[PDB]
Amino acid sequence: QSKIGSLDNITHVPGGGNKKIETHKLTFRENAKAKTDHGAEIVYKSPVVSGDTSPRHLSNVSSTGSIDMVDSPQLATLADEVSASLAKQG
Amino acid sequence: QSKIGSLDNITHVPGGGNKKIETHKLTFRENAKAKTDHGAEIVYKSPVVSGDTSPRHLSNVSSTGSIDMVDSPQLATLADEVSASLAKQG
Amino acid sequence: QSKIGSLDNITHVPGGGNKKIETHKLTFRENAKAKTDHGAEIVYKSPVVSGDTSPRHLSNVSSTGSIDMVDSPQLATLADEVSASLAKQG
Amino acid sequence: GSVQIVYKPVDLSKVTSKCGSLGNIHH
Amino acid sequence: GSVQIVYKPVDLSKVTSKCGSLGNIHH
Amino acid sequence: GSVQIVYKPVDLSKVTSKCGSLGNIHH
Repeated sequence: QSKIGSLDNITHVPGGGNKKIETHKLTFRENAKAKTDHGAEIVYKSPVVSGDTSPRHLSNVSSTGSIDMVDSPQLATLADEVSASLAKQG
Repeated sequence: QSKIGSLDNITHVPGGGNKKIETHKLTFRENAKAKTDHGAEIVYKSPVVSGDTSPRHLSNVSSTGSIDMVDSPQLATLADEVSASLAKQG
Repeated sequence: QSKIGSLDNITHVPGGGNKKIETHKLTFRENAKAKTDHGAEIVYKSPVVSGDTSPRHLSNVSSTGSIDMVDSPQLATLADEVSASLAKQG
Repeated sequence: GSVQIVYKPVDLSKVTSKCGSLGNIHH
Repeated sequence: GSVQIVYKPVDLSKVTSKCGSLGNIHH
Repeated sequence: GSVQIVYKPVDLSKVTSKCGSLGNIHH
């Protein structure tokens, strides 16, 4: 057994004239799992460059008025650029 | 027996004329694991480079008015550039 | 013993004219574990470089008015650049 | 006149052999 | 004449042999 | 008249031989 007579995730507002009354629940079990095993290989963002490269006069901008991140976690495995706002060259 | 007559994540508001009454529950069990085992290999963001590179006059701006992070943790394994706002070159 | 009739995470507001009544629980078990075992290997941000590299006149800027981090811990393993606002080159 | 000789080869040999499950017994 | 020789070979051998599970018994 | 020789080879050999589980018995 696990849960019986339980009160788990509730808003109860018998009153009047209230505003923005809120209740949040998030559960994360076993997310963002990598398993690489026996004789496997992962090759990630590691190119082989023998050619010559001349990137010039590049401009990159990320701008925002505001970022609100409410109850929004970031879980990352073998990832890189996990974000709310991104501006990217190459 | 995990829970029984139990009251967990609850707002109760019989009062009146109130504002911004909030209740939050986050649980994080075993997230963002990386297991690597036996003969396995991960090669990550490590190029082999033999050609010449000549990046010039590159400009990169990340800007904001504000960042409000609430109830939003960051959990990262073999990750790299995990963020709210991001600007990236090369 | 641990729980029967338990009360875990609650706002009770029977009074009137209140504002900003808040209640938070975050819990974190066994997150961001990395395990490397037997004959395995991880190569991470450690390139092999024999080309010539001549970066010139590079500008990088990270700017904000304010950063609020409430109930937002950072849990990093074999990560690197975990942050709120991020400007990166190379 | 001018002479420039660039010699920069790359060689990336990998061998990964008996990393499986071999001859193991279960009961 | 004027001379430059630039000699920078790169060689990245790896060998991994019996790094698995071999002949183990479970009972 | 000028001569420049720049000799910078790179060798990164690795060998890993018996780092698995071998010949163990569980009872």
